[PDB]
Amino acid sequence: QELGNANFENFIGATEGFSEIAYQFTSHILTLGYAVMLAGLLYFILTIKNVDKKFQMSNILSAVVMVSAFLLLYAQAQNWTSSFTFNEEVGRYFLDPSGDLFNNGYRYLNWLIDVPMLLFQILFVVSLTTSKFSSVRNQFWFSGAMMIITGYIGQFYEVSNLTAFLVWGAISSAFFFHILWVMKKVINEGKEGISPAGQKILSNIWILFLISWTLYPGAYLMPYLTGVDGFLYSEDGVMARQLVYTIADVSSKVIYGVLLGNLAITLS
Amino acid sequence: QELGNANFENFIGATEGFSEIAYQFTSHILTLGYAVMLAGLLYFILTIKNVDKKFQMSNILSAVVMVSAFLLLYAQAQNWTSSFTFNEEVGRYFLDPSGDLFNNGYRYLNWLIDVPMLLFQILFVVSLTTSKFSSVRNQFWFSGAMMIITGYIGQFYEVSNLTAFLVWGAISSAFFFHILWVMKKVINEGKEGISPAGQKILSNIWILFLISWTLYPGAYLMPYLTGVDGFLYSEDGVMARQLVYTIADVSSKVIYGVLLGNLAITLS
Amino acid sequence: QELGNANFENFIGATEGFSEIAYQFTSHILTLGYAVMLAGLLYFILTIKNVDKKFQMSNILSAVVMVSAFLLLYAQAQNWTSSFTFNEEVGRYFLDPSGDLFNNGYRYLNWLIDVPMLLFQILFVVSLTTSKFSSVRNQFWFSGAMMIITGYIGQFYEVSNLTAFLVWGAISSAFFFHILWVMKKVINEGKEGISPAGQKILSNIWILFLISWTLYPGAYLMPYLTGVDGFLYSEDGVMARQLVYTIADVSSKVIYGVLLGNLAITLSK
Amino acid sequence: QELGNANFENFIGATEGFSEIAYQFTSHILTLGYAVMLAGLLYFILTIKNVDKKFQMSNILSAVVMVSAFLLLYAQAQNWTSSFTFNEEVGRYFLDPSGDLFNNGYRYLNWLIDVPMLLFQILFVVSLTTSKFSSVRNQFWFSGAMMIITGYIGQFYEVSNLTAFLVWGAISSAFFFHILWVMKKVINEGKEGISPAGQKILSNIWILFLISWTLYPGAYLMPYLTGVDGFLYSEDGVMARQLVYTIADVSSKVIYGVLLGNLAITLS
Amino acid sequence: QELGNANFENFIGATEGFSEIAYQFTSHILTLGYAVMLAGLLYFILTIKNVDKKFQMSNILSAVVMVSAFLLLYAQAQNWTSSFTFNEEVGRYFLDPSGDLFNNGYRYLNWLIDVPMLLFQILFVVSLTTSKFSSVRNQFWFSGAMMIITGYIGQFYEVSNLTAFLVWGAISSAFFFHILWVMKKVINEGKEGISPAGQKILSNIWILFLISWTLYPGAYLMPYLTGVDGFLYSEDGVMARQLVYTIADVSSKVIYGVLLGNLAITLS
Ligand SMILES: CCCCCCCC/C=C/CCCCCCCC(=O)O
Ligand SMILES: CCCCCCCCCCCCCCCCCCCC
Ligand code: NA
Ligand code: NA
Ligand code: NA
Ligand code: NA
Ligand code: NA
Repeated sequence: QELGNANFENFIGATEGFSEIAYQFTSHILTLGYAVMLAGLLYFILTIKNVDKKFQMSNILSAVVMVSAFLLLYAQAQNWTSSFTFNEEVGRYFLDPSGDLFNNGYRYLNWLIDVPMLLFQILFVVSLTTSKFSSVRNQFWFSGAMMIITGYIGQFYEVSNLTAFLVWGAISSAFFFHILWVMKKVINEGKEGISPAGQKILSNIWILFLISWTLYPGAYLMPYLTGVDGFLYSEDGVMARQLVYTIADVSSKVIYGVLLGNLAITLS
Repeated sequence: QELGNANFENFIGATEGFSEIAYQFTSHILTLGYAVMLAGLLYFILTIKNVDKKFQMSNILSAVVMVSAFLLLYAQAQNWTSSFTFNEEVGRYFLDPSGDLFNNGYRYLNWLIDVPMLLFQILFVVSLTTSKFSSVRNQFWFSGAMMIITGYIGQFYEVSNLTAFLVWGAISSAFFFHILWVMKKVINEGKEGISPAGQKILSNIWILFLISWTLYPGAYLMPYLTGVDGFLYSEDGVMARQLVYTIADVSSKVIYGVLLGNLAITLS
Repeated sequence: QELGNANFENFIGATEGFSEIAYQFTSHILTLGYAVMLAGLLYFILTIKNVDKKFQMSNILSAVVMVSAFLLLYAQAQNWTSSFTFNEEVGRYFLDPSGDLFNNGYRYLNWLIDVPMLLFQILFVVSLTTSKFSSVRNQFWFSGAMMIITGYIGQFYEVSNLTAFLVWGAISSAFFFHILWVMKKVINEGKEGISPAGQKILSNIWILFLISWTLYPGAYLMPYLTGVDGFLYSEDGVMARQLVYTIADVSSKVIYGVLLGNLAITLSK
Repeated sequence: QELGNANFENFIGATEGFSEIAYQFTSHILTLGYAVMLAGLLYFILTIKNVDKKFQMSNILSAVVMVSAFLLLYAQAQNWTSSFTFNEEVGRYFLDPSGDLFNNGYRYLNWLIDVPMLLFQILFVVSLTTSKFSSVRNQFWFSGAMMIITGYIGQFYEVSNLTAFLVWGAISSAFFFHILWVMKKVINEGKEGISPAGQKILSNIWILFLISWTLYPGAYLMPYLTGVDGFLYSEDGVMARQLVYTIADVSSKVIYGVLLGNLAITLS
Repeated sequence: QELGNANFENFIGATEGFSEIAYQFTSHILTLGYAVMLAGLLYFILTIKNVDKKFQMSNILSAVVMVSAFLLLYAQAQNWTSSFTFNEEVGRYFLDPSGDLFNNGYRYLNWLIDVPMLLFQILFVVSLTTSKFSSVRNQFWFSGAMMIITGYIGQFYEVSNLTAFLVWGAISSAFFFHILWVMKKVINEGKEGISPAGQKILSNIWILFLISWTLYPGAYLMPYLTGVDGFLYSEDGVMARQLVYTIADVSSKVIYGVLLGNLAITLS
């Protein structure tokens, strides 16, 4: 069977197949994913009037991200269930090519919305002391775009060409480190001239940002984190990857948005 | 045939099949389920301005839960109809593997939204006395998560491994008892310093909470409540399980939310 | 072919099949059905601020009913088209078992929302005199639930067991008569102490309620209203049943809601 | 092949089939149709507060019509694509019976919403002089209903029985002429006691009403407007019918609604 | 195989087929497309109260365009996935005629909404000096309609008849040049008598308009921009065409709308 430049989920699905637990769990975690985003959308719209006019752009950009996340995770949930079909003889779900191959790439291109907006929205709550608003925004947007596009190219080769996969991943990581650098500056300048309560929240935001954003490259490498022919190059790795994505999505978008809202309230 | 770690609905559907009444009833009760949640969503949004600003977070969290419940029950209703197909020769609906196996697990993972939010929202209406807000919240959220996750693991073995099914269920019950304990404290502290009218409503809320939340473990054990090869290990048990879930869902989310709203009005 | 405890639509569909007119008409009337409910939802939300705060719960409960009706009629419309497939050799639509058997039961269980809310909402516009609010509400809700549940059980036997069908229908009718009784009291007490304009509207509401609610038991008996092998035990009866349901749904929910809104306006300052 | 009392689209689709242009164009025009209605819905809701309270019922009834039109045109667009399937051997789309026969009847029954509401809404903007509000409303609603129902019956026989088709069409036309008569009176009385600017708009509304409403009977006769076995009794007539419907739908509902709104602003 | 007057995507899909990257990328870019439009819809509605009453029509028309774009790009995304199916023997996606042929024509007919509204909305923010409002509007609407209709006819022949394709394209370009002419005048008159800030934004709007609108004819010619049997007459050209459309859609509708909103704020 010829799959070409396809994600490893298809190789596991085409050879070993997926147990009821592996298939159902992946279906459930992706379903919880889009449910959280639509719930978040409602929360961000309904709490818009809870902060001063100047901070409301944060709620609006959170809502924008929720729409992106909901549509993508909904599409990705349908893509999962249509790509793997139950075989009654062996009692496992195997690649059903009529449903198309499964691809994580859907997520990557929608990050062209999420990443720029998530980085932009904090600049509407915090006050910079040294750094220029337009300069920070432009660095976030340029590095964000390059990080996503290079990673998008890389993930197509996660099985067909391990070398390209790692090189593109490495280039992508360079832009990621730059984003972490600039965000650290923004957090530090943001802490200057606000109440200790506000400073505590910004500290929490930095930890959340650091861990949640790092999970994405984790999901990228997931199948190989226990090396070639490891425990994770199986249905277990498939489950782990989608679980990690869902934890990252909720943390980086919904919880991040809630914390920014709480900061906005303390500064109001 | 080989089903593996699948819910008992699939075993009944694969062997005996479902009569028109059993199949249609299950379809109708799940349809009523999601209809009630979307109707509730509209009610909670439209009555937001009927309570003082400080109580409006209760309406908002009810709305959040309604979105979760609607999406899940809608998906679960489609999963039911796609998993069982009519056999014209015998006049019964049999497992159709091309629609995937039916799994109640969808509900469990969405409880990661419902349970934490349902427990949290009462803390925006009642005033604690001796207990700390953050302490009660953290206990609810930790015990809630552990209760759900342990039960989620257990239900995959309700047929393939009765021992694992009961052990995980037992561990889950421990966390359930802790939640009941903390909620009892919250209700008692909540009754302190409010009108007898408010105290009457809180008393009703406690009864509703107790009965409605107990129905869930009831649904878990349903197939075995009349022992192995009992009256309930049949299409009758399948009907009973989904009926009990629907009664529990409407009571625990919609009716609970309405009572909290009425309490909020009394305190306004 | 073995169908069991199935609605008569499936027996006609499995034996005679449906002409283009019968199949298309049923599809069109169910489509109009859900379209009216979504349009009504928008109307009730957009006119909320046209009445005093105390009457706004009427608009809200109308909206709640519209959501229920829309979702159910939309589902029922899809169920119809998926259950009957065209046979090119004879030019008729026949039962397609892969789409599931057609069942009217979907409606019945959603009435557990509609009936209680429709009866409850009038108590937010009219003022009772000799009757207690909680007492009337409880009678409406208990009798409403029993009426629906008994009818739901009955309709599964409309072909497989005519006796069970009629017995459950009869029991259901008892609870229906009780509802009509209580509603009559509510209308009379509602007329007391309001302008003749308001009394006129309440009179219209009573007529609408009486006719529209009676259509439902009419739809129940439809296949047998011309006897066991009659004109109506055909695709004509299938068309008639869904037509009557749609007329009853629009009248009992949408038009009823509009009249209550107009009453609320007349009582408003 | 036996089709019975079916629309002529099915006869062309079953014999000649449809070229890529004919099939795609019909799909595109119906898609544009429902897109316009959802866009209009948004416009009528967002401009509600642009007119005095007394004229807002016009926006509300426009919105009601948009919901009707959107749902129907969306359904009709799906019905078209599911009823005709590509034959790779000859490169044309042929009747696919598994998708059901195509029927324009969907439109007719939804006119039971559109026609009464479109006629009613003008009575909330203009002031009658000689005529009674209730009398005009009742004539519009009775004649509207009879016009639609008689036409609905007629269109089922547009191929199977040309005589019935024309007789029902003729009876329907009688009720149409009555509506045109009453609307003319309403326009004239509406012009009395308003600014020349308002009178100009009412003049435009009358022209729009006359042309747009006449297109519907045009669509009815379309297949026979060049006689039996004419140029239009082909895929060309199929294209022309759906094009004319779309032009009529946009003009009679959306543009009509906009003009009434502009009149309401002039009178505010 | 006989395709007739079909888009070149179908010819590549029927002969060479599409690699995983080509098929997935096209699916991802179209998905990002509709996601951006629904996110934009939310942004334009939520920021309506950020500008003076007289400028709010701009937000409303942006919202109207977003509804059009969302519905069309959503439909086009579904059309793409249903028209090409994976062949497990060769590992490529081939034309699946049961899903209908793919056609870009969907976009063209929805431009009958987008183009007129995009050109109209700027006239609600800028003040004309020498030019008459009604005159400019009428020229935009007439030339817009003719540009779209002529291009719509042309694209059906992009493979079956290269001559017709180029002639209709040329006629269409004439109307395009007229639009560019009128828009240049509007921008110049708009710049007269407003703040430096306002003039800067109008300058940006003109550049964005010029580049973004030119991309559309670029997408039209895409398959032949490297001559007959060139590098772009392949799956690479298919990818490039949909990519260019998506860049043009986001720029011409969303970014254009945001800039107009920012101009409205500076003038408020
Ligand atoms: C598929 C159904 C899911 C519906 C949920 C989608 C959410 C989109 C937002 C809609 C609700 C927001 C309405 C604005 C709040 C009104 C404020 C108020 O009434 O006080
Ligand atoms: C591929 C590009 C994705 C970007 C589009 C995201 C969705 C549209 C939302 C628009 C975002 C606007 C950003 C705010 C502009 C700041 C202007 C200042 C106002 C005071
Ligand atoms: Na599957
Ligand atoms: Na089924
Ligand atoms: Na069908
Ligand atoms: Na087709
Ligand atoms: Na495909």
